[PDB]
Amino acid sequence: PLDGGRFATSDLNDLYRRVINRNNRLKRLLDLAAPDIIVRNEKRMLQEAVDALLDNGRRGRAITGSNKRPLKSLADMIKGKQGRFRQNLLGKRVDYSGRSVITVGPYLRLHQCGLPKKMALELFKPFIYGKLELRGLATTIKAAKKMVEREEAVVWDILDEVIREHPVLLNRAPTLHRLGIQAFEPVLIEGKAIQLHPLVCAAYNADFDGDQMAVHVPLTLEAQLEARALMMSTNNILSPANGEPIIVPSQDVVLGLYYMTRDCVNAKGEGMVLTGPKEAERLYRSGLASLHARVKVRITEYEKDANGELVAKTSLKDTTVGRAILWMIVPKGLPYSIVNQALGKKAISKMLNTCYRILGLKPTVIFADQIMYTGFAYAARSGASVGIDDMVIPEKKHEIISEAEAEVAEIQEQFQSGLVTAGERYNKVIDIWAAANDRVSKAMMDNLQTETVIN
Amino acid sequence: YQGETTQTLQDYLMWQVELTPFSDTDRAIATSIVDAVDETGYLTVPLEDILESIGDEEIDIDEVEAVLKRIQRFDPVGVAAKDLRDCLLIQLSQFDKTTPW
Amino acid sequence: TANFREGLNVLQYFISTHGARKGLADTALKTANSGYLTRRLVDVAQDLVV
Amino acid sequence: ERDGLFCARIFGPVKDYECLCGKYKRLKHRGVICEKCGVEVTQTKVRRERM
Amino acid sequence: VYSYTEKKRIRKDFGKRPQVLDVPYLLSIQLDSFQKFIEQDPEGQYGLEAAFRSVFPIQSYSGNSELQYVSYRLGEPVFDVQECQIRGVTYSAPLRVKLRLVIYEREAPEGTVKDIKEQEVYMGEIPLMTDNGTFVINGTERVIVSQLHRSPGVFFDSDKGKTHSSGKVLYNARIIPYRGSWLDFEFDPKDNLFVRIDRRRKLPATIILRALNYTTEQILDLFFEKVIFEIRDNKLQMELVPERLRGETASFDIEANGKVYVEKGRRITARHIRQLEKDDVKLIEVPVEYIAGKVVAKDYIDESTGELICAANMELSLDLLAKLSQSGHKRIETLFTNDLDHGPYISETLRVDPTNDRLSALVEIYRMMRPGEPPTREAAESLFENLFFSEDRYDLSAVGRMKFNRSLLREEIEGSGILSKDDIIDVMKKLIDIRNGKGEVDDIDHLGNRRIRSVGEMAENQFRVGLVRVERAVKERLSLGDLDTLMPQDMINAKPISAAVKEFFGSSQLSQFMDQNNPLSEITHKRRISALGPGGLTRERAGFEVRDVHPTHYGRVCPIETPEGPNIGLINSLSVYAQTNEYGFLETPYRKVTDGVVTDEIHYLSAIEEGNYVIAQANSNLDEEGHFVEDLVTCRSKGESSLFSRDQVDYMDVSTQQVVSVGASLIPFLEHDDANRALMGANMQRQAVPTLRADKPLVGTGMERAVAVDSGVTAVAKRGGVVQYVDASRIVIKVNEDEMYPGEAGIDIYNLTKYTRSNQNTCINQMPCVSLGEPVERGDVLADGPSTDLGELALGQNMRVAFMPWNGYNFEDSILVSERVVQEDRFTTIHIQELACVSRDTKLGPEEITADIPNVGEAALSKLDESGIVYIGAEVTGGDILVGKVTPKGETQLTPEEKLLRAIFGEKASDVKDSSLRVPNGVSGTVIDVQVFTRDGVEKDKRALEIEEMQLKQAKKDLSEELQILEAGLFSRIRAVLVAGGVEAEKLDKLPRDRWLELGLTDEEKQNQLEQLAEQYDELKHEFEKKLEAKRRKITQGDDLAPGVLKIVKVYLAVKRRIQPGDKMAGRHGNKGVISKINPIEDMPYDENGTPVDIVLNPLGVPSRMNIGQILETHLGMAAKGIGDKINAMLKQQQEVAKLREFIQRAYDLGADVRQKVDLSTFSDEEVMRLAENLRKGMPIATPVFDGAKEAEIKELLKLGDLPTSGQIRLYDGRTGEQFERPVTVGYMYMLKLNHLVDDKMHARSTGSYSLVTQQPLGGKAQFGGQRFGEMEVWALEAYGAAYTLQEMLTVKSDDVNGRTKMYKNIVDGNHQMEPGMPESFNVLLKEIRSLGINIELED
DNA sequence: CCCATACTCTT
DNA sequence: AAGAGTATGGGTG
Ligand SMILES: [Mg+2]
Ligand SMILES: [Zn+2]
Repeated sequence: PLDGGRFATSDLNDLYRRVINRNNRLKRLLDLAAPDIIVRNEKRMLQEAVDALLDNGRRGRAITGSNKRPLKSLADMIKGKQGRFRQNLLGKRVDYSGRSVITVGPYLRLHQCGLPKKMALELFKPFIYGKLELRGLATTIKAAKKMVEREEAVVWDILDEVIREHPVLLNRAPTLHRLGIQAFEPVLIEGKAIQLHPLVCAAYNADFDGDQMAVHVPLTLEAQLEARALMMSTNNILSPANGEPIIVPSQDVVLGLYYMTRDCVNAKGEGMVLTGPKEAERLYRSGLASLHARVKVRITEYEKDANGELVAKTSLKDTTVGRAILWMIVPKGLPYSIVNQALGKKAISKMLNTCYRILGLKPTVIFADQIMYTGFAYAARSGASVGIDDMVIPEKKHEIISEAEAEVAEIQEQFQSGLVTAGERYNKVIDIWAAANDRVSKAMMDNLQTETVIN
Repeated sequence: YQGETTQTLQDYLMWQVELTPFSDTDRAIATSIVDAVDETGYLTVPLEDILESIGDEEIDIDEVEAVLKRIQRFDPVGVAAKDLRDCLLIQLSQFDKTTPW
Repeated sequence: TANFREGLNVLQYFISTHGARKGLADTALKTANSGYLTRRLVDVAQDLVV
Repeated sequence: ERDGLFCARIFGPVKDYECLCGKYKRLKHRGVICEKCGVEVTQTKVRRERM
Repeated sequence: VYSYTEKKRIRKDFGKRPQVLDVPYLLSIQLDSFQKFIEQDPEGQYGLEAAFRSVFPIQSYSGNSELQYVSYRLGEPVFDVQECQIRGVTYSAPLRVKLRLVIYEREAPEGTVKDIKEQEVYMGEIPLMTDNGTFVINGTERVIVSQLHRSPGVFFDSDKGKTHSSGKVLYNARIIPYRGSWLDFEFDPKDNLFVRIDRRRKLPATIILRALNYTTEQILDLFFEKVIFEIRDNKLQMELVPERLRGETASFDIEANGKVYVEKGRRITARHIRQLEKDDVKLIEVPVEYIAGKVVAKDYIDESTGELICAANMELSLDLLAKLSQSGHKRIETLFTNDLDHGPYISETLRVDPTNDRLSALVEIYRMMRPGEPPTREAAESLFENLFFSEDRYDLSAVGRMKFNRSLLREEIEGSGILSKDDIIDVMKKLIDIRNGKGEVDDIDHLGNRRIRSVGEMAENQFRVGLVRVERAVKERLSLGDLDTLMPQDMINAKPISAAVKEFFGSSQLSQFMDQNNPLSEITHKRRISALGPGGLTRERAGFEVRDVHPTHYGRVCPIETPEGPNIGLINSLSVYAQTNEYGFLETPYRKVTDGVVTDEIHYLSAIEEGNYVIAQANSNLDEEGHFVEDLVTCRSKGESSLFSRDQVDYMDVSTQQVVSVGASLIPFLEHDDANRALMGANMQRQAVPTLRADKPLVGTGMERAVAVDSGVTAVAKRGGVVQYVDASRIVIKVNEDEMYPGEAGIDIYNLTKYTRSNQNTCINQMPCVSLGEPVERGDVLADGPSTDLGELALGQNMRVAFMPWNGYNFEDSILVSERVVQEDRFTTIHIQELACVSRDTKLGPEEITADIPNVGEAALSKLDESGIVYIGAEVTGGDILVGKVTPKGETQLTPEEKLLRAIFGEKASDVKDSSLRVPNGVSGTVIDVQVFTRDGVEKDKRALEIEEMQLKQAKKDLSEELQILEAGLFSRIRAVLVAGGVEAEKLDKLPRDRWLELGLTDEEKQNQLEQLAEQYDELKHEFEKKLEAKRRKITQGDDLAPGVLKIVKVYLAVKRRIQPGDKMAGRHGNKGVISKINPIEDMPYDENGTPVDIVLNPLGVPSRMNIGQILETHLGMAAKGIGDKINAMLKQQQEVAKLREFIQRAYDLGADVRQKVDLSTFSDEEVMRLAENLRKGMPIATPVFDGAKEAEIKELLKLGDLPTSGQIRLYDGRTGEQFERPVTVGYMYMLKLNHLVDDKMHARSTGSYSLVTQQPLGGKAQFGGQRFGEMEVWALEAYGAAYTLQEMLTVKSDDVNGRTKMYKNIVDGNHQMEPGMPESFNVLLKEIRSLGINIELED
């Protein structure tokens, strides 16, 4: 039905009408005993019409419409990427779903997500209706419906009560593996964007420059328990492809942890003996000691026994202030040597894997959250920036280029003398340029990686 | 091509009937009553027709009256009224006594 | 022979555009074949259960 | 239209429990075949499953 | 010397290379093409004249009468562009064509002129192009994109041995006309030539040769060389050419003159050939075995027997030699073929060819073209004749003919549009030569083989397509004899032509809605080149090669700006200086170098011409007199670059921006950015949304003014003069005396565009930038459009930015934004939405637009006027009524209950029902405009009359403004005449001006002059009255609505969007991100003076992306802001003008040999103060894309402003006051707000409506639909093992009709349990399969 | 691009 | 008389 009373037509109805017209004409002609030269043509046209109705285009030409588009037949309804199987039976659109743009939540825990309350009000509407009717605020369904439509002050308390422990499913397309859908506990937030934990983005292959995500709500008890026990992000710590951790820190966290665990030759507060990590933190926050100063700290560490009991040992360690500060985050059962170095991405991943293999699942989750928090805090505190003067050019670059150009010129003159072939000259020039590039790279990297300090 | 489903008055009334604590007999009576409602909101048959359409002799007319009274308070108020006077009185019964006239 | 700090001239930038566009086109195209491969792999092992 | 691609006598009523001419209209006449138009008095969703 | 607009704020330029060629008008490609289509051509090569001359004269079958075309003409449009946009109609002109019907008698020499009748007829409407290169179709601006296609002609190619498994290449040739059928020749692994027509069944190559009336002997003579053997009574004595034996080996003893030059088993070398040529060795004795396999050329017969000894193209034998030896024959003709060269291909094609005549070849061609029908001689002959030799079905156009002749080394450029025997023979010979090993194949991606087709050519093609159908209809109708009274008007119908023109201009693939985000979007859209469209390629079948950057793209196609995705490499942008030939090939300008001196001569070269010269780069140093400083300059010669001497250079580039497009030329420090990020930045730059207040970049390239002016979004002075009147909506300029035409009032009026909706639902608003009484010149900017600031493009805002991590809030391209940015509305945008209400006519009665709706309360009708339409300026939200409408529902039967209802509640309630227009849920705004369209013949309501009165007032105002000047001049003349004779002095001015007319002078010429003045005054008044009446008639004209439509009401709502988390921001270097948090002012990092930053960006995103231009831009913006701060501090404490101009002169003089020269000694004190006032928020700077500023100059400018050279300062934490441990890069960057707003993205659904057939939720936010759970999500759930979640997703959430209701009831009851059933789509599938005649059923 | 089937040259 | 090779048509993306 279209505006103005016009009803138009459909392809299937058109094909049926053509078949019916041909059949009626053939019946009338056979009843009157028409000459065979006409009835044979009518029978051929009826056969063509039936063929078009069943599978249009398979036999010779295809019957088209006004816009020269072939009509869709029953086979077109059944098969193809737009057919029943692939569009309506293997996948479908569902209720209780939404989508929006994603931002970063740096404060969240690993099992939590940030959901706008405008989305949550629509998503959990029948739950809110039931809860309103349960505690006497509404006596009928229409009263609760009107109360929710007005968005009164008590419906927000009801919504906060109904979503307290009820996981939701977050999904980002394309879903390449089963880690593309994960379950989270919602936290109601203001705004219109979904907040995502930084440590799950690698599993989603997501970044915060325009990506959108979809959200689904489990309804039955079985679905909620499956979401909690099978699909929660706190259960998806290891990779099903190779068994390695997938919640490893990256970028800012790595930069902060690396910055706080480096040492400097002559830093403020160097050479003092401390009673423990807390004294180191007090000295750093008071401005009395540097993060990179090399000191001696009393450290107590625990190791699991043969039967699995933690036995403690205390000793003086030569370390830095930042390593002692970071040691307060490590759980009991790990050696102190796991932090007494400059920690890069691989070191942090190995530390997380060691924690998971030795202690289990829950300490690993707590450790990962603490690592992310500390990395963000100290990356912010460092003040790391990028400037044009950071890209230092080696001073020998022009000399190397001039030497390569001189070699190219001399070999070109040698070729012009007729001593070598064209391909040999081409290969020699390429080799000369490759050697010059390697020399320039080595000089630049040798200049960049070291600095001079006063003892 | 395909269109979309539309909600009519009877669809809304049956949606409200679904979420109302009726019994099976009351639910069947409500189904018949909603079936007997036109697009202006008035009842088109006497309650005798509904009682006969229920199909059992264990049900009296006062149960049908009670179910009809419960239905008449659905949204919109005054729906399934017997006549104009009934609709006006049902609409008035939802007003507070502080109304001047 | 130049880096991004000192800047390129017209000819060097025009030369680099070839590789840039080739890489972008390959990235834009290969996903369609990757999807077909994973569809076939899912089709062949759909019903294998422990 | 009668005997057409949307005929109510073949495929079913276009309204719930109402025949085409309009003699039988309510649930008390369910399962009745009208002698004037030939339309059964039943649900209009049977037009999804009658060939 | 600077213009008035530019002298208000001069941008400092760091360019160092002088410009010898101005940037051309950026929309020439559209305007020139349409002008060529529309203009009058004395010849018949372009436009409508060419199409008319290609169809007319039309002659009947008998020839007793005919139609001829004389000339055409275009009438004036009924409405203007603005009027068409308001009324929603098409801006077009009528076509008036003069035809002449001539009648011929019978039984007379030649054709007697019995009667000639000439008539001018109407051929329909032709849309016109505006001044900005657009078309207004149905009240909307549209753009037609140019097409890049393959040029007509002949092309030689070869598959690279991929088809065959032996690694052998197969050469082929293809002939493609502009209009006709393709003709393909190809080789096979058996070295047999074959021919294809219209990509159909393969045929032997000799079928076409025989169809051209050729015999085997003639074909052999054409494609081979003759060898003559003479029987000199002794073993076939032979005359030998030495060159014949090259590369072969002697099979016998070759001796001559008693000397054996070559022995048996010895191959023939070059020395032997030279010796034979020196000795002129002709006579050679050969054995009989030497003729054991030679091919005979012609047919031989025996005189005695009279039979045929042998047929042509046959191998010989000893018995045949014996037969011819005894038959008295002394001359034998053979063919010269071998293996290395001159390979036999035509002979083998003849051998495989079954035909041996001329009539059967036509039969076979007819059978190949049309199978399943008996062959007819006449039918086959006509088919072959019309296939390639008919001017009515085959056309090899002028460009096609030129390419065809050039590809065969011809000399004539012009020729005929049809093929000939010579053309096909030459193509065959060229392909054979390619196969032998001499010559090369063509490069399809070379820009000398690809052609540009613009809107005018496509319009001409469509017009001819309509015209041929019209001609066919006329020829059909002209057979009947009624010529004594027939007229050309009755003979033709103008419907097919108008239909074709409308279809092309409205529904073509290359006709699109104009991109109207900003001026740069429109400029980019109008300069777009597409390889798709009718006659182009498809994205599904393109290939890698066609998507690559070709060396010939240099200066013609931008190698950077292209979409990323499926269409990569298929959509291109024109370069800045690129043009087209007369044939449609892209060309670029170069400077000619004469005797080592670079001159100012400019030559435009195409891709073919460019490859034959050595061309130097624009980055080459020159002396004062124009000499290369060095002696080894870098140049490109033949698709490759290397060093050349100073005297080997022929041409030089004209500019350093000759390679990039307009969008890429607007990126500063482009040479420091990677190409991928440059592409991303160019793509994102043209989707920025204009803000409330424009802000110039403060770090630019120098191309902002050209983009701002050439886009047409601003108001530009047509003539110079003085600003007589200025206002927020109109500007009146008093034109200079010497720029005025005789007899006119010298004023120009500009009405500005105020708060108008664009195609992307944004705001179009113009604001004046001139003051009362100031001088203007032709070309100056009078008013700024959207995203324009004092005549410069202004797409974003200047932001104070720092590069540091901040507690994880800029993790993975997140952006932290200060609250001060939000409080100042620096990224707030205006969005305008349109709603429509249509009142139609029904059978029960017409619908009525009224304010009296019976079933709604008084409060809900409070915002409607007396006509039932909302007021201007009302604040509305979802559910409010905009237009009140009722629909009839009356019936002729009144039941007692209906009578009671009518008696108690009135008759109006029982007759009509509400059908009003309401605000959609989730929409809010302010009513800013209402339009009413009424069908001609229907009475107008109060609102329409008010609108028409408002429209009439403005025209009255303009006409009065002109009349005042004219009548003041006339009355000044009257007073001057009165003074000279009979002067009354003060008494004259005591009386009003009209009383001056009621005076008389002496009987001399004074009275005659007074009468003349009075007559002129009366004529002027009459003329202006006529003008006003015509304007009123145009305003009050009725509307032409769709059938059954009574009235239409359109309402416009305006809303303001603020910045919030989830909005997308970007720079110009490909650095995009999403806002994550709005931070309070005291939490931001700040410097020693307590000044916070606006934005915090992550430094981790710079090194891996290699877009270093943003860091340099930040440093330069810091320096510019420092200069501005110096100027502002100098202005705050009132100081002398001398100190200000001294400091500003120091600022402008900075640099290392810059071409710009600014002298403030020619500025007045007022001009200096105005310039200083415009510079107090930062000095704008320009850096061209390859001639920009160096780091040393940036450090010098930082020093001038008393700023650190490193570009880094110390910051303090807002929350604690503690200093950060390392210096931080802090500066200014130009940021843009993109059109991906989170308000348009967020969507959620609990339940809603479903499809009627599948019973599944709909899709889309507009339909309140749900999200799709596809196959991959199902796979993920299966891999988890969550069976209940999958089943719940599959049944009770999508299409289990009873399950949905039961689940909803259970959830409301607090019982979380489902009762799954059968999906309805499976039942639909079962019914569909049963409808195919297959019995499928469920069992048990 | 890759595979299945009908038609043609060869041992 | 079989058997290997080539051309054509169907399906997928
Ligand atoms: Mg992204
Ligand atoms: Zn009936």
